[PDB]
Formats: sequence, C-alpha cells, structure tokens
Amino acid sequence: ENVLICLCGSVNSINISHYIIELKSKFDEVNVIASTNGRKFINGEILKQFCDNYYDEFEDPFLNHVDIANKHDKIIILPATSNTINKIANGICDNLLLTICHTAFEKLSIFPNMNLRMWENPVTQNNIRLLKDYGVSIYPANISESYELASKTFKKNVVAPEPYKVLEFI
Amino acid sequence: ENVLICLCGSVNSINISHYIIELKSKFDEVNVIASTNGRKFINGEILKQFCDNYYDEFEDPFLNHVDIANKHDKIIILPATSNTINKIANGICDNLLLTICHTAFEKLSIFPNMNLRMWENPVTQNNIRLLKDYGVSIYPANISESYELASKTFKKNVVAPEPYKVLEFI
Amino acid sequence: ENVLICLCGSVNSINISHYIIELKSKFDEVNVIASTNGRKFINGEILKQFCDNYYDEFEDPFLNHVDIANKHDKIIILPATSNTINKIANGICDNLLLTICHTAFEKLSIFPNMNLRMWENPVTQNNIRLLKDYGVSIYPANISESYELASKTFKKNVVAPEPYKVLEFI
Amino acid sequence: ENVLICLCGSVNSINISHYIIELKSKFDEVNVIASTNGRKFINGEILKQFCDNYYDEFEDPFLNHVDIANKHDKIIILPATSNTINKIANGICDNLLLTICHTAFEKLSIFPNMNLRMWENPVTQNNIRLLKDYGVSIYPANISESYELASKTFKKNVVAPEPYKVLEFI
Amino acid sequence: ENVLICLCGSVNSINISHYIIELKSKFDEVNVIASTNGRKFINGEILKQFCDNYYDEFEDPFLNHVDIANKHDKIIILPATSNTINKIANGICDNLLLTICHTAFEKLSIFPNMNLRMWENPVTQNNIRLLKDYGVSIYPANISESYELASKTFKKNVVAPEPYKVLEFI
Amino acid sequence: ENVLICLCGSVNSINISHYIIELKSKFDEVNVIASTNGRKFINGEILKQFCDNYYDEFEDPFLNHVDIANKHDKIIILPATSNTINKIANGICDNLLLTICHTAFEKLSIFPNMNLRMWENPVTQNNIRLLKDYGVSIYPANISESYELASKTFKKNVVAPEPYKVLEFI
Amino acid sequence: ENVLICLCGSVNSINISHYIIELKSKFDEVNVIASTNGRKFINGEILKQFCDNYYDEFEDPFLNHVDIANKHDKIIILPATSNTINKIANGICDNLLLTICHTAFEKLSIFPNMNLRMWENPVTQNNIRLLKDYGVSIYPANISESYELASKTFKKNVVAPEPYKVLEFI
Amino acid sequence: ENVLICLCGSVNSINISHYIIELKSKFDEVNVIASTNGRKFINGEILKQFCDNYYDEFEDPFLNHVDIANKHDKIIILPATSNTINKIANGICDNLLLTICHTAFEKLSIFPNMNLRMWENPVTQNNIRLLKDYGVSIYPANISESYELASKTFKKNVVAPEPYKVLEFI
Amino acid sequence: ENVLICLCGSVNSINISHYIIELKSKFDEVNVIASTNGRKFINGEILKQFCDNYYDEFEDPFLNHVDIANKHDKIIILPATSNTINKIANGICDNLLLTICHTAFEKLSIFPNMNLRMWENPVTQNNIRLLKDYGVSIYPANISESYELASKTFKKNVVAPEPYKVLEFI
Amino acid sequence: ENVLICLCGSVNSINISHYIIELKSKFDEVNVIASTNGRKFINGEILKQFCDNYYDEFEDPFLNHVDIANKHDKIIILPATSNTINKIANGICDNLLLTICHTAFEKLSIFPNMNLRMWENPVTQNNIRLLKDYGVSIYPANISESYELASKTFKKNVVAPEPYKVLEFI
Amino acid sequence: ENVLICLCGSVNSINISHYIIELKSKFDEVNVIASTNGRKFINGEILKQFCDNYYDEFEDPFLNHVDIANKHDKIIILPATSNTINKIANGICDNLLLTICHTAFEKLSIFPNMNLRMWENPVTQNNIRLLKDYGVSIYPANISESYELASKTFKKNVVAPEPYKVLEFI
Amino acid sequence: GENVLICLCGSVNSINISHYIIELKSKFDEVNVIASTNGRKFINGEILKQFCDNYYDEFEDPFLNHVDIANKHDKIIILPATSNTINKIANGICDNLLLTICHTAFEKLSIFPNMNLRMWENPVTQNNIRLLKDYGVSIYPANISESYELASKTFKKNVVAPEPYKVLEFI
Ligand SMILES: [Cl-]
Ligand SMILES: [Cl-]
Ligand SMILES: [Cl-]
Ligand SMILES: [Cl-]
Ligand SMILES: [Cl-]
Ligand SMILES: [Cl-]
Repeated sequence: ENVLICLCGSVNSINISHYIIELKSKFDEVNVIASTNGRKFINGEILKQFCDNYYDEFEDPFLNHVDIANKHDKIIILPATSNTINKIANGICDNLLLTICHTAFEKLSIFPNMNLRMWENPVTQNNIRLLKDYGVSIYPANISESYELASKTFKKNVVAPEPYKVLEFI
Repeated sequence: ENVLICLCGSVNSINISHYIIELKSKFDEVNVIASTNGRKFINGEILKQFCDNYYDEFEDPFLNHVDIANKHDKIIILPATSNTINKIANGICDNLLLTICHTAFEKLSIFPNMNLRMWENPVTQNNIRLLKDYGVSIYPANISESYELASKTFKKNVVAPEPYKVLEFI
Repeated sequence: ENVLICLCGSVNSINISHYIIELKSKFDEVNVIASTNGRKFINGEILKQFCDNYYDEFEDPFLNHVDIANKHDKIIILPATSNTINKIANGICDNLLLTICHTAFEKLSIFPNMNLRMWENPVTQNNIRLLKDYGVSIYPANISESYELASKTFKKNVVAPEPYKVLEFI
Repeated sequence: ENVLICLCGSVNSINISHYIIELKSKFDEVNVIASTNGRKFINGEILKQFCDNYYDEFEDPFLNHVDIANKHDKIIILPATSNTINKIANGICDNLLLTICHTAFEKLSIFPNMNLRMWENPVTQNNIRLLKDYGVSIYPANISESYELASKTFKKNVVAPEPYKVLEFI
Repeated sequence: ENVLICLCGSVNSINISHYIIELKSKFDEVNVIASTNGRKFINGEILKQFCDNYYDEFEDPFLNHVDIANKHDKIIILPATSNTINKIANGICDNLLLTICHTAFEKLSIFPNMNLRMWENPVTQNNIRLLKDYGVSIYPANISESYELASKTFKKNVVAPEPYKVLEFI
Repeated sequence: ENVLICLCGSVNSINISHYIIELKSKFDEVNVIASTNGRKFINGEILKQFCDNYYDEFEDPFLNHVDIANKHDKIIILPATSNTINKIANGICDNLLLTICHTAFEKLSIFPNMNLRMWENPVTQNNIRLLKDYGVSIYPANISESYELASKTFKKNVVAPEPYKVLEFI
Repeated sequence: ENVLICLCGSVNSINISHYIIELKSKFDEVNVIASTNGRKFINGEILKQFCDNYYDEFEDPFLNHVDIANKHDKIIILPATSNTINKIANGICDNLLLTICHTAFEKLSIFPNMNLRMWENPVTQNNIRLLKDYGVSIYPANISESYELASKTFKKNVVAPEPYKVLEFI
Repeated sequence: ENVLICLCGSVNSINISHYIIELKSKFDEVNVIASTNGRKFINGEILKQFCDNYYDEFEDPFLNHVDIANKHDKIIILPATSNTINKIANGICDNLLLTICHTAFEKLSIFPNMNLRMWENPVTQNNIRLLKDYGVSIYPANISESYELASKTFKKNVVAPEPYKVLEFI
Repeated sequence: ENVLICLCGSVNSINISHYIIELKSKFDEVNVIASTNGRKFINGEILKQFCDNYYDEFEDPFLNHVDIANKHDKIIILPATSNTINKIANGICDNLLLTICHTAFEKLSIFPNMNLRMWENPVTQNNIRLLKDYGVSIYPANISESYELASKTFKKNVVAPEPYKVLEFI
Repeated sequence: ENVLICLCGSVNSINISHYIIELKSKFDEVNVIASTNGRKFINGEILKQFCDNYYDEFEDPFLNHVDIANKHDKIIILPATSNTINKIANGICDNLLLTICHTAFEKLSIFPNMNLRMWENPVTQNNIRLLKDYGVSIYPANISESYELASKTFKKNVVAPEPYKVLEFI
Repeated sequence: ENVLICLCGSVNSINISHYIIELKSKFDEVNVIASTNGRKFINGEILKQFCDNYYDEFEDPFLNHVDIANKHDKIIILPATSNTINKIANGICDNLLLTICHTAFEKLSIFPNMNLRMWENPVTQNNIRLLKDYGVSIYPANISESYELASKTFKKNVVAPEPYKVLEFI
Repeated sequence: GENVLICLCGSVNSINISHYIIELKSKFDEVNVIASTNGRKFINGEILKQFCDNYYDEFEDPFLNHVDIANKHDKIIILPATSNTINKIANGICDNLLLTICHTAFEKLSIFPNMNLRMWENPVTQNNIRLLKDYGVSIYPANISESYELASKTFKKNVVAPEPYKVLEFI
C-alpha cells in the first residue's frame, strides 16, 4: 500500500519528515507533493531523504495526475490550507497537487491547518461541508491556541494533528 | 465571421491544427489562445502556420479581453479541461483565456476533454449544470476507453469530438 | 486607524495615488498591496512616495496575511476586478492579497471595476450577493459609459468611485 | 495635427495620463517619450493605453530624431526637470528626448517642474533666459508650497500647470 | 524489432504522433530523434507521450550513434528535408541524426518532403539517384498540389505518405 | 522587380550599403539576408537604414524560404564565400540563406569573394563548374593582389566587383 | 553637523577613508556618494566601514536629492573631476551626485583633482570662475608634479589636499 | 606620427574603414574610439581589421585618457555629432572619448556631421565659435541635400567630407 | 617548422597530449584547433599546458584562416571523423578548422578514426579517393576490433596511429 | 543573554526550529548561522520564523565575526560535523561561522553529530582532545544505531541530543 | 570488488582513463570522484566513457559519503595533491571527496603527485607520517626530474606511478 | 632586480595595500599581488594594477601555476595576514592559489599578522605561529594596539600590519 502526502503553503509543512517517517512503518511507499505556493516552505532534497518519490511538476511538468492517483491507495493533504480546501471544493486544479486530488475524492483525506479566522470563514465552512458530502474525509481538527514566535503574539489555529493520529485516521 | 479557439492543458491540444484547418471552411478568422498551463502542450509558431492570430499573454500582457471577445462571434474551449470548466463556472479568470470566456458566455461553447474520474466528479457535474443554466453550450461528449501509450494502460475519457462535429455544434 | 488598499489588474489602478493622498487625511497609515496580475499595472516605487508600506510578496514571500490583516481597521479592494471578487466569494486565496481579504470579511469593502458584461455575468452577480450575505461591504456602482482611448470605442463599465465617495463609504 | 510629450525624471510624470486625455481633444496624435532617467517613474504599457505612440529608445535604439521631430507640430516637456532644461540650454543631447528637442526649438514648449532651490539656481535661471532668447516658450510657472507625503515636510517647488493650462499655452 | 524515426525541419513533423501510433502496432520500440533545425517544429515531451525514447543531442551530447543505430532494425527519415537528403548523400554528419543515418544505410528509408522546386533541384535529383545506388530506400513520393494556409497560396510538394504506407514500405 | 542580397562571412560584407544604394536605382525592393557565420560581420540595424527587409532567422526562425524566394526576381550572393558556394553546389541548406538559394537556381547569381588558395582548390572549381551547368550564374571574378592591413601581408584574392558591375551582371 | 563627501572618477578616491576618518573628528555624520563613473574606483562595503551612509543610486534609484541635501550642513566634492566641475557649472545633473550638488550651491566645496591639461583647459577655468561667482567654494588647489607608476611617467596635476586642509577649508 | 579617430552616434560612422585605410598612408598608427552612443553603429572587430588599436571603455574601463591623448599627434572627431560638439565646448566628459578630447584641444580637429536644423541651432553655433576661439580646428563643412533611403525624404545635412579631404585638413 | 593539429569529435581526442609531446621534438610550434563538435571532447586549458597556441573560434571569432594556414608547414587531422573527412572532400567549411584545411590541401595529412561501418560507407570511400587525387595524404590506417568500455561490446574501427607513426607519415 | 546556534552540513540541521523554540525560553535572542555546506540543508526563511537573526554571509558578506561573537554569551555548534570540528581545532576559518567560533573558544559548546567511522577517525579524536584542552565544551554524545530511510541500511552515529539536554549543557 | 579513484587538482589527472581501463581488469566497478579544484582538469563525460559512476557533488549535492565509502573495497587518491594530503591528515573534509576518504582510512591508498618543494615541505612530511601511523597506505614515490612544456623548464616532482604499479600496491 | 609578491588576505587593512606597493617599488623591481579568495571582496583588482606590476587572479586565470609564480619571486609576504591563512599555512592546507604559492616557498616567506587580539591569542594560532617559526617562516613581531573602530563604534585590540617602512626593513 502506497500513500501520497500533499503539502500546502504553511509553516507546518517543515515537520513533514516526522510524518514521512511514521507512515513508512505501515505503507510501502510514502510519496510527497507540494502546491506551487508550498515549494518555498520546503526543501526538495531533504524530503527525498525520507519519502520515496518527490513529484515536482516544475522539474517534470508532464507528470500525469491519473497515473499518480492510481498508484496510491491513500492521498492526504497535510497540512491543508484554506486556499487548497476551497479550490478542491470548487473543482479548481491549476496545479498538479490539486489535479491529483480532483481525480480521487474517494481516496482523499484532508488535515485542516490554518488560522481560526480562516477556518471560521463562512465560505470555508460550507466548502468543508460540500467535501464531507462528496465522500472526502476531514480530520476533526481541534482548535488550539499558541504563542507564535514570528509575530510575538498568541494565534488561534486549527492544526495538523500528531503523526500517529494521521496513521489512525487513514 | 470569426471564431476563437481556447486550448487548455491536455495532450489533445496537439491535434488543434486539424480543427483550425476545418474551421477555416466556415469562418473568416480562426484565432487561438492557450491557458497558461496549456502553453507547454503546443508550439505557438506552429499554430501560426494555420491560425490568423495567436494571442499570447506572456508576450503581450496588456491584451484586452473585451476587445478580443467582441471581435469573435463564437468562442470555443477545445479541449476543455476540468480545471478550466470549474473555474469558468465559478467566475475565476486569473488568465487571459478565462477572462475572455467570462466576458462572453452567450458566445461560449465548451468541449470537455478529461479522464472519466474528473468528468464524474460531483463538483464538475454540478458546474456543468450551472454553465448550461447560464446559457453556455456544452458539447455532449461521448465516453470512450482507449489504450494510452504514455501509461501502457486503458483509460476512460470524455474527448474532443472530430472537427466536423465541432463545425455542426456552433 | 490604518487602512489597506488592495489593487487588482485594472487600468484604474494607475489613479491609486489620489486615493492614498485623500485617505491619509483620515487614517494614520495608508498601506497597499497588489494582486499578482495587478503588479504590471502599477509602479511600486511611485506607490511608496505616497503610501506608508507597499506589501510585495515577490520581494518578500513570507509576508504573513494575519499580521497584515490585524494591523488594519479597514481593507478596501479598489479597483476590484471580477476575478478577485469571484475568488474571494469562493474562498480562493492563492496570492497574498486574496489571503489577507479571506481573513477579514468583517473589515472588507469592495469597489467593483469591470466591463458591463462581467458585471452582468450571473456568477459575478451571484457571488456579489453571497459576499454581502457574509458581511462584506460592496459599493453600489452604477453602469457608466465612456470613450476608451485604448480601443477607440465606447465602453460600458462599473467604475471605482471618486476618493471622497470611498472615504464616505468605508 | 500632432503633439509629443517629453517626460523627465519627476514624480509628476505619474499624472501624464490626464494630459494625454486632454491633449487628445485637440490633436490628431498624442505621442510620448521619456528621458532615460524618467523611464523609472512611469509604466510604458499604461502609457500606451492613452497615447498613440510611446517612443522607447531602449526597445528601438535606431529611432530617428529628425523624423520624430518632423512628425510633430508641438513638442512639450512636461514635467521638465532642471537637468533636461540645462542640458537643452547647452545643446546636450545624449538621449533621444534631448536630441528630438535640440532639433526643434521653434516647436518647443517647456513646463518647469522642480524644487525652488533648483529653479532659483543662477545657472538654471541663466539657461531659462537663453532658452527664451532662442525662441523656446517656457510656461510662466509660479512657486507653490505643499506638504510632500514622501518626506513628511512642506516643500516649495515650481510645478507643471494643470492640463487645460497646457492646452491654453501651446 | 525496433524502429527509429528521424524528423527534419518541416511543418509536417507535427503529425509525427500518428506515424508513431501506427508503427507501434508492428514494432516493439518506436523511438524518435530530430535534426537541429527540426527541434523547433516539435515538442519533445509531447513526443514522449507516444514514443519509447526521444534522443536529444542537446540534453545528452554524448549519445552514441553506433549504439543507437545497432538497437534499431529499421531507420526512417520522415519527413525528410532536401538538406538532410543532400547531407546524407554526401557523408555530412554534423548532428546526431545524420551521423546515425551515416552508419546504417542498409537499414535506412527516406520519405522526401519538400517543395517541388527543391525536389526538382538537379543536385537533389542526383543525390536521390546516388543514395539508391548505395542501397538506401527512397519512398516513391508523389507530387501533390495544395492550398497552404500560411502563405495564402497553392504550393506544389512531395509529401510524406500516409502512416499505413510508411508501415508497408518498411 | 525585387532583389535579395545574401551576405556571407567575409569582411567585404561591410561595404554592402554601397551595393544596396546602387541596387535601389533599379529594384523596387532590395532585401538582404546573412549566413549564420556572416552575421558577426554586419550590423542589422545599419543594414535596415538602406534595405527594405533584413531577414533574420535568429529573430524569426520560421521565415519561409519558398515565400522569400518567390518574392524575388533575382537572388545574389555577394560576397559569396567558398563555404557557401560549395554547399549550394552539394544541395546542403542548414541555414535560411542556403535554403532560399536552393529553391531558386534559376534566379541565382554568385560573386565569388575569397583568397586564391580557396578559389584554386579543385573541389571549389569542380563545384563552380557544376553550378554553371545547373543554371546558376557565376560572375567571372578576376584575380587581384592587395596589401591587407589586418595581416600586414600582400594577399591574392578573388573579390566582389564594384556595385555598378553588379547591376550590369543581373 | 553633517557633511556629505561626493567622489568622482579618479584614483584619488581610494584614499577617501582617511578623509572620512578626519571629518568624523568634527562632524556628527560623514556620509558618502559616488558619481556613476566614480563607482568603479571604490568599494561601497569598504566605504561603509568608515562612513555613516553610503548613498547608492543603483541600489535605491528613488533617493531624493532635496532630502539628502537638506540633511547636510556641508557638501564636498573630493576628488572633484573636470567633468563633474564642468557639469555643475552648467546645471547638468544626470546622476544623483550632481543633482544633490545642484540644489546646494551655498553648502558646496569643491577640491579639483585632475591632470594639468584638464585644469588649464580654458572651459574648465571659465567654469571655475562662474562657480565662484555663484558662491561655490573652490579649494585653491596647488599644482604638484610626481612620478606615476601606472604610466611610468611624470605627470602634473592639481590634487586633493591633505585631510587636515579639507577640515580647515569647510 | 599617430592619429586617433573618435566616432560618434552617426550612420556615417560605417564608412570609417575607408578613412582608416587613407590615414594609414601618412600615419604610423591609426587608432579608434567610439562614444557610448556610437558603439551601436559600428562593429569593433571589423574595426580592428583596419585600425591598430580599438579603445573600448566597456571592455577596459580604466583606459587612461591622458596616456591615450599623449600617444597621438592628432585627434579627429569624425563623424562629430552635435551632442559631442556641444559637450566638448562645455567641458563635459562623462565618457572616455569626451575626456581624451577635453585633455587635448590643441591636437583636436572636428568634422561636423548632422542634420541642418542641428547645425543651425543657435546653441550649437555658439559652441562651434567658442571651440575655434579655444584652438580647436573645425572643418568648413558644406551643406548638402540628398535623398535618405531610411525616411524616403530629402534631408539637409552637414556631412563629414571625403577621406583625402580629411588628410589635407589635419 | 610549425605543425597544426585539428581535433574532431572523437573520444580519441583525449589522447592528443601524447601527440603534441611527440611532435614538439621535431617542430618549433605545435598548435591545436578543435572542430565545434570536438570542443566537448577536450579541455582547452589542459591542451594549453602542452601546445603553444590553441585556436578557439568561440573566444576569438575573427581568427583568420589564411594567416593560420600560412604559419604552418604541416597540418594534420587527428583523430579525423567521417564528417570532417566528408566535408573537406566536398569543400564544406562551416567552422574554422575546416576553413584552414580548405586553404591548404597540399599541407594536409588525415588520420581517419571512425567505426568500420562509417569507414566502409561508399560515400566516405569515395571522398577518401577524391582527397588523395587532390594530393591530401591519408594515413593507411588499419582496421582493429576492441572491447569498448562505454557500450560493453567489441567494435571495429579504424584508429588514429601512435604518435611516432604520426611523425613518420607527416 | 543571547545564544548563537551554528549549523553544519548535516540532515539533523532540519530539526533546528525545535532547538530555537526551546532556547527562546531561556535566552532573549536566539540567533542562527550556517556553514557554507549547511546552507543547502536549511531554509533561511523558515529559520527566520523562529530565530531572531539569521546571519547570511552570502547576502551580507561583511558581517563582522568579532561583533557577532561579542553579542552572544553562548555559541553552540549543532549539529556539529567532523569537518567543522577538525577545522576549528586547527584554527581554520574560511567561512563566517568558523571565524566566529575561532574568536570565542571560552563561550563555545560542540554537539557532535556524524557517522561513527568519522567520530572514531583518530584525527577527529585527537582534535576533540585538543579542543577540550583549549576550553571548549564537548557534549558527551552517546553512540546510537538506527535505520536510515535514505540508504535502507542501519547506521551508527554520534548524534545531536534532544533540545532540553542542550539547555542543560550550555 | 569495487574501486574508487579520487582525482585532485593536478595536470596528471588527464591520464586517469588509462588508470580506469587497467583497473577494470581486476575490479567490477571502477568509479571516480574529483575534488572541487580538480574538476577543471578533467572532462566528466569523457570519464563516464570509461568509469562506471562519476560522482559529481556540483550536479548532485546530497550524495552520501558513507554510502559511497561502504560501496567500495579500495579507495585511491591519484593523483594526490599536497593540499588533499594535508587536509586528510588534519580531518578537514569540506568537499565530498575529502569526506569519503575521512570515513575510510583503512581502505585508503595515496599516490602523491607534487613539486619537490611541496613534497619536501616539513608539514607535508609530518602529515604523510601521521597518515601512515593511522593506517593510510602511501605509495613510496621517488623524486624524478622532467622537462615541463608549460614552463619551458625542468621540474622536479614526485608523480603517480604507472597503472600496473597501482594495481600491485592496492 | 629582486621581485616581491604581496599576498592579501580578508581584512580591512588590505585597503591600504597601494601604500605598501608604492614603497616596495623603491626596493624591488616588480611588486606583484595576489589575494585570497575571501580577500578579493576587500580590494579592487584594477585599482591594484595602477600600482602593482602583476595582479594574479585565480578566478580570471584558473591555471596559474604556483611553482612558476613562487620561483619568479625572491620574497613573498603575507600582508595583512589573517588568522585563517596563518593556520592553513601552518597545516599545509592550500585550497587556493595564494596558499599554494606559500606552501611551495616557506624559505622565502614573511607573515605580517593582522587580527583581533582574541584570534591572536587563540592557542591554536599561537601554536601555529611557533611551528611556522620552527620551519623557517619569518613572522613580523607584530605590534598589539587598541583603537576606536568606527564600524562597531567600540574599542578593539588588534595585532596590526606595520607601516610600509617596517615591512621594507623586515624583508
Ligand atoms: Cl525636485
Ligand atoms: Cl518546403
Ligand atoms: Cl587626470
Ligand atoms: Cl565512431
Ligand atoms: Cl605541483
Ligand atoms: Cl579581526
């Protein structure tokens, strides 16, 4: 069994090595893709020290979404941004990660990771309900609060859960 | 009378020269524009051996969508990707092609071309329904299953129809 | 009290300096961000002659939307393209401007600027309704008609109102 | 009946839109050239939304000064920098705008635009009188003092007059 | 049994995919290489959707002509330009495609494709005669007259024949 | 009538403006193309001060040889290098200049310009003879001796004759 | 008080750290700017080991001449080239250095540094004479002879005086 | 004896080979420099085929004006643009050609080449008069009228005279 | 006496340091040129540790073929490719190596180096006889069959002879 | 109380955020530098989400080692490579990181992190002892064996310890 | 059994092909890595004609030293620079080559190649002694005098022995 | 007709090198210059060529030969000499042209140390200076001084390169 991790434009993408690692215990291949806006949060060579394949549509523009989707029994968005959730809910797919996801709702799990204002946005909530309606699994993200070093303020968030929790959810 | 062909990111865009040839039998100008993602499937210099105008937003970023729309009696999306359909259904126009289409629903004909999984995605079907409600012509593309050389598998697709059927539909 | 001006890809963005000047009569900081397609319409150094901060994610990709959002009491979109309205109505936030506006519906005022046909597009009109229902404040622009030098034709538009009208509305 | 606007390196170049629009009510073509130093204050693609030709030395280095001069009945420098005035007074033509003007004193109208200390420089003052002695019309611009937002101080300048005053003068 | 398609700098190169698909019904591998000049008429990633190997001298300058020749039972030049026909006749092999052909005359078939004036150049005639004498098989290309969209004129040509005839000739 | 000047890689290419001026006395249009090696000897913008059209394959790789040949009543090579002469005689056409010349022997004049050693090379003479047989007109160039500044030696050459002799030859 | 050192295109610019050091004994800030030509004679990160601000027009093209000028009690040109002296005498300000100086004659001291032939050029002497009449302070430069390594010859110059003479003169 | 030819931004600069050859009959070294704006009119490598040294300030920025002037018994400006005439007369030297000329009035011969309007400009005439006063020789340029291919209009010019005429003047 | 070694695109070019060392015992200068295609097989700086001049067309595109030919008493092509032998045989000189050889058949010695299939091409065999008829000496190279490491198979070639045999033949 | 974390060319440099976070509890500023070879393992914008300052010699080559050392009460190397350990011990300091540590032995702690063959290289052990004798504090890292995804093999290492252990040791 | 050859910055590196070929008589794979300064002495694609893998840090920065070391039974440095020897003795490993050797002293054999003066340097001799005590095998090279063409002088060196000698020693 | 080569390292005192060149020209026929890799950013090679005879630039000519350069010079000096360069030399590390030149020519080599006192007093640096002396390299008995540093606005202690006349007397 193979899993594809879809990484979005969040700081929490920098922890993905710890999820590659736990997932390699129970899946044969753990592969990773990033959104265009996600590529700047990550180091492609570093992911390749853990995951089996890094799809990079900038290096290989002609990678096929159907073939990638078919190779995987599970596809997760972790961390999932508001933008990616709301694109997927409306069938928007102007990059490879979004297109893969659009081909495979039945294999798809989303791990919401965002600021509370974005999570509680009416459009986001409705779109999360469309997706649940359409067969996509959404992790029941807890609302946490925490000191953010970059701003020197407390921020309220829903965040990607711990790795072992991902393994149970999928 | 003038027609505009809008090419999306699909391998079926490399057959566009055949449709241009046949549309020149009915139309004064056959002009062409590609989506950003569709640019990599085609060769704009080859396109200009057959079309009258190739609109290229990268070469000329101040191209005007209203002026382009107004100059055409018919605008077609061939091949029409899932992405482009779902974007057009939601009013998203973040490239020139999409902006042109937004301006001219009453002139707009779409030829879906995509994997069956994407065609059957509930969101895409919802969006197809909406486009029809807003008066966009949608070609009744047939579902075919052929052997794909690129993956060495059989795939099920809705596909752009032969050129003479495009002529009859618009 | 601080105000953020979000400009979209419209020729009316070249008049933003007058809006900045007039807005500085009433707010401490007048700041500015452009859409990605917006950038080509404005001159960033010229904007910095009048505004206090010009937020540029191509220059600084890790600018944080929530910190910029919280910094401001009012966020206006002017001129507001159909694209940006339709993305925001759908929760789509794939550049920084969009991500800011997504986080702050309750502070948002939109000044539509687009051709009649885009304005009358039923999706645009549905989404404008939707935004108002979710607490976004939308200027009641009227269709005007003027001679457009670029096309040597009369064009019908909704346009950004004069600065005094902006001050009044927000 | 043709007019050329020559723009120099002043922030008042950003309002050339309004002058072009006004001049278009009285002249067949309204064309534009910028000095090398003025290019950075404007956006050529925006300029071309309003003027008939934007002459760009860097795009087309072999543009001819006599042919361009001959094409126009009236050539104006608005806003005219102290540099460009003093170069023209001394016959210095190391760019296309200055070379055009050197060829066309009989057709030339100058609208000074500068800080008062530059306007009051005896060298500038001497060059103005020379330019008048040799048949160049210099707008009798008056000193004005306003708050400059960029420096947060009041500044005295002589400024280009509003559009209608330009039509009245030339 | 493997075949190598050598494509030259002709617009008829854009139809190469139909010949590839046809040749895949008989041959195990169908591989492709283009002349230096032919590269601009084609898209290598699109070719790789249908062919097994696309040999690219620019990307892999050390590709070995002898190993490539030896891997293939048949080598065809389609479309064959006058230039390539004439360089092969004369032992000129200054690119990878021509070098390969030079090492494998006994495996070589040529499908002339060129304006009649070039086909009836006496030098080209003489060189077709000399290539047959060396046991290179030259398709007996028929002359045809057609309307050419790119010139808005009728051109006389010898043309690559339909794919089924290609299969039948080799 | 129109004439095309093909310039090859020789320092006599720097005098071509005197040929254009003389040819303009007798030809509606005098156009110019250079060999790839000939480009480094000339200045394109300087040529376009004198000639009507300068065809530049690097700027426009899809210039059509047929369409260019057909526009011209007489095509000349002046100065014609040994390399170009020998290539035309063998039907090699790996640039645009040789391709055009390959399609119009009927209309082709050649003005040898080269050192004596190259002129008296037997392969050149054989090729000169073959071109004469197949309809091309070779100017009976004569052998001169001249002090050459670049080497500080007397060299023996065959050269392009004076401009008026070019007019009387064609 | 603040002083601004303006350096021109001269090898004596390499000694400016010693003048900066000297001036820091009297002035609060010693800031530095180079002419465009001057820039190749110096190293701006090395200048910044000594001065407070290094104004760099190529890095920050919108630096304001009036605000820089106003910040400084004294502005000195050291070493002042014949070019800069003559441009200043004529009101030519085509770079930031010359513009600043143009706005601040009353604050300006010049330290002529140049070959004797350039000093005794009558135009330079005329311009020195006019600069004095306009109230610009000119160091009474003395004429030294010395062996110059670069040419291996004896050269006569007027040169910048020692640091202590500079402090004393301003 | 050694002579330096200074070329300016004029199309007449493309015959300088003819002047170089002539001047070699009576001068041991014939060297050449272009103004920055004259570089686009000439080919430096073609120049080095005839001249002894081509002084290229872009490739060697530290070429020394005093040393270059000292090497030459005569410096000639041919063709001399109005800009370069007017800059010499005002002691401006922001390129190497201007600087070398500022250092050696007593060795300087100027051959004016320009449109009549520039020649009859009162500022240009002032400056010609001043240079004669200061010992520069100015060739008695005649006014000629001729048809200019580039514009397709008769132009009035003062022009650099025949080569032998230059030799008897310097 | 001086000797020039012309290197072509063969892996045996890597051995040329041995040949230069050998030849330096008999000839004053031993100089080297590469074919355009051969440059990728060699290291110009390494060549320069051994040969006196390395002629590089790309670094020095105006290197003169006559001057270089004349400097040398013997010119050899080692290793000589089928391409270069066939071009020279037909007077084709589209690079500097081939142009030098074209000038000096009477000085020229060729050491073939190519796969047997190429050597046994009737075209090559023909061109070899022609070259001998024109007085070019062709080493009587033996056919040899070696294990080739790069392909893991045995190959039949004709091969450049050992250095000492090159001294004996030349 | 500031602490500087120095980062070396190790895969454990990807866990550094976790150390930054823990250290910001006990220290006011936690700052970061990487070795030249550490840079490719790290994301400098991501680091700036957690650290106060990131010293980047490539962006700011003139950062002063003495000033950076003086600013910090503790400097730690973590992860510390063999290379960096062995350079520091011999006083080699050809990057900013090593020069900072060369200036500050009395503040320096080292957390070695490398394969066991490197740790047990006798030169590394000797160097570790010298550093101990020179006041540097070496974390007594334990040997651990573990499965490395990157190789698919078990590896023995000394590794950087958990963040809390780092706090306890410095 | 596999062997790794580590090439350093020496002109004797251009003979490494003979070493690889002879080593392929006894080892399954013969692989190769160059030092950073050695890269400029060799031609990578040429090396891949003979070796099985050429390890290139610049093309693949994440290549792993432990994995490469473990793969090989013998690692040889040849030619071995003074620098590399002295770096290895000290534990310095700031490129991939050095890092490999650092990890595998027990498999390492060094073939010194340097000037007498570097070889006789006391540090170099202490370092050779140190490496022997640490298990490294050092070829007991002899000083030989050779005439060096590069300098036209006789030089004294220790050099890499012939391939058969390498086979014997390792 | 002796020749001296000045080796410049990565320190702000390299900015003064035209003065030393001017003065060495009274004692030496050619005065030539090379910089370390990091040293290059402190200087302006074309400015150096106004004063020196040859500026050896490894970036512009990567095949310059350290043996031929060393043999052309009677005296080789490192001025200013960084701690890194001294410690690389002590250990035979020659990863650039300057360092390779010094490795080949210890018997000709004089070092004028220039660095913060902390680096001078680092025992590693002190051990290497002693070894360099053991192997016959001349080390200028550098002056320890405390001066106000504009760049940091603080007082720093340094060993510093000496005035040009002291260089002339030491070599
Ligand atoms: Cl101003
Ligand atoms: Cl054709
Ligand atoms: Cl001077
Ligand atoms: Cl071969
Ligand atoms: Cl050596
Ligand atoms: Cl220091």
